[PDB]
Amino acid sequence: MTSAFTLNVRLDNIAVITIDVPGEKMNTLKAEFASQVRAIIKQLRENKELRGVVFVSAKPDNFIAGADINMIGNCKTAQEAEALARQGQQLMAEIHALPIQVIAAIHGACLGGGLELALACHGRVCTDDPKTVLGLPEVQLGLLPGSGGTQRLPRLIGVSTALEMILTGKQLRAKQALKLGLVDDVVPHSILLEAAVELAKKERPSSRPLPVRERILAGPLGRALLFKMVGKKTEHKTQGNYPATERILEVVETGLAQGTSSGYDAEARAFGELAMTPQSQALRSIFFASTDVKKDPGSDAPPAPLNSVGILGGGLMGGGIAYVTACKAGIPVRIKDINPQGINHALKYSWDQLEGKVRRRHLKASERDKQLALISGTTDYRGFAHRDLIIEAVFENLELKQQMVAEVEQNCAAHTIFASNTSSLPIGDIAAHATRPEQVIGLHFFSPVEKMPLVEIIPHAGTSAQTIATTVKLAKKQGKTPIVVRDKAGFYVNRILAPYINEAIRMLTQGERVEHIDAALVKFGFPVGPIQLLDEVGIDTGTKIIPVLEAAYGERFSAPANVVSSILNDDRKGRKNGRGFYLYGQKGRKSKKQVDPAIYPLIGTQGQGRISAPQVAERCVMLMLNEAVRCVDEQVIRSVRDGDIGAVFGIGFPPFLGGPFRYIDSLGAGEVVAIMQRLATQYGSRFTPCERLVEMGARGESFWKTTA
Repeated sequence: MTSAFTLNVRLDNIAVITIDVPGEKMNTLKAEFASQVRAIIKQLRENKELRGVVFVSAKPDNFIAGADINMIGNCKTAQEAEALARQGQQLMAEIHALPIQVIAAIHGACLGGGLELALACHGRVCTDDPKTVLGLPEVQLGLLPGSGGTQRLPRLIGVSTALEMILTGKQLRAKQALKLGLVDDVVPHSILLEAAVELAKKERPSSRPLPVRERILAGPLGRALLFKMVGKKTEHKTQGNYPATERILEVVETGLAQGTSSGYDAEARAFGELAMTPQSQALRSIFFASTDVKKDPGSDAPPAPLNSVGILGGGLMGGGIAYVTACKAGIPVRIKDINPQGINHALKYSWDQLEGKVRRRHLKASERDKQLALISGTTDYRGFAHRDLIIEAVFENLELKQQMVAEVEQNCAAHTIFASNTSSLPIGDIAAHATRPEQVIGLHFFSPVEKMPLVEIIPHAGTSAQTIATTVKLAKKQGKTPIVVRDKAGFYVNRILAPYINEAIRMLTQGERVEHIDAALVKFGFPVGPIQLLDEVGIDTGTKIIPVLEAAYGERFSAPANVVSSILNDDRKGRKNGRGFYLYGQKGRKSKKQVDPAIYPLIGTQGQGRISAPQVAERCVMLMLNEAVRCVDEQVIRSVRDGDIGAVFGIGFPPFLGGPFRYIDSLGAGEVVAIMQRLATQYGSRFTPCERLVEMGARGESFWKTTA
């Protein structure tokens, strides 16, 4: 077969290394390819007439996608993972040690070890295509750049700037990469190799200058003061829950302060030990699960046409649906709302979202105006007879929704899908009177629609397999991570979140402050405390599903007696209207979030606060974990893969734990049964271990079969 790295030497005394991996659509840079590069480098120093070498992708979508993460998953111990890093560090050193000039012609994604390969080169030229992105995202997997990225990057673009790329793993477009010095020049794709061979002719590359902000911190005092500043800023964000953050600041520091060989030793040591940490094994479990979600078509049936969609109901919710289907899926969308202000809000919604991109980022306002041509709003019935799918986002009333179904069935074509955004109404009842109920399905979004990547797809008993496959294809085009959940009350996300929210409110009635509860679960790993979470979504919004959950399952979803009615009777609906819990009237830009002291008189407070922060998070998490196991036992979710994905992306479950089921397997089934059996003794039967979990605890069952 044709090798992954093909070399042909031009007659102008430069060589071109073509990187075409026939296995996958992306150059995954497998560790097995080390001998393929080592056989080529010897042929480069075969003749001294050569003047340069060029790495080109020869693939349309990416340059090098990054190191194959299956290599790490098969490492049995940290010493094997340390060897993979050293073997990678050994190859990048020999490419950099060539007497001729090595230059990378980048087009498409250049991430992970792909950027470490470009950093090992002497010059770089990338394409201005929006697909061309540069970054080191090894830390989203609980690792760090293991092929010299922590050492070559600070030496090139700037130490403080390199920390931002390594700590966050963010991608850089060609514009930002040229200014920071990561790429020497950007060039249209038509003359990329032609521009790359020119840079190879030149004897020396530019002796790059350092930015003034980096020269300001130059010196022993400034370098030690930067790491202490960054160490405190990342400790606030990660809450100390990510070991890669602490090892990155270490490896980057010692490499600058010690010998070149030592920094590479510190890097490979940190890479191998991080590969064995449970945090990285959990973060890589999300990477595998997210990849499996994109591959999963939801159904084996071919998807229906998807050339035009319409949405029923305007407002901020409808505008968010219209935004993601036109600005991400590229499908023209039309909005129907009998209230004109709902149309104005939905249209002014997408305008505000793109004007932010016009402000100091993607810009191209001509494309912004060209993007808004796909959205349209009306209060009449014109422009809907040929819509391929309808997303209903109207008031949560059963009679109103099945009335919208009849409108779609007579005013649209015979094949159009009716996708309901319902959260408390079953899909089967919406399609009860539908002439074609096989085309009625649930498509649950979470507000804000742009910030929430997870969506729930709820087919009812009579939903056709073709309808399921078409709705998930639309969700992926809209940049959403979908899970297909059964038609039961609460679905999965909001169901496992209600006792989590109820217990945080319960401790508010028992004397615990708002700051102590939210800071406890933020320390546990959640991005935002439960009290602040109920406020960002809205008080009535996050609590309206409680009655339906109590009527279908029992008293475990029961909230404190009258505190939910007492807060909504005081016009406190959260950050929407700026009343309740945390007060939002502050004027400070970075003003510390302060709670409204009047929320405690409204709530029936009885106590003085005698519960530590780990107990606070334990009481909230154990009630969520119990609901998660009940969903996978009742087949509400299709598998634990969807359950972990649904919680990490839906309710912000801490990613370093890998999801609720990875967390239970981390602690052990029988171990969490004893924990909840103890909480049930001193708090109430709502903490009773669920019926499925005691079976797993009595045996040696785990949620994910291959154990570790």
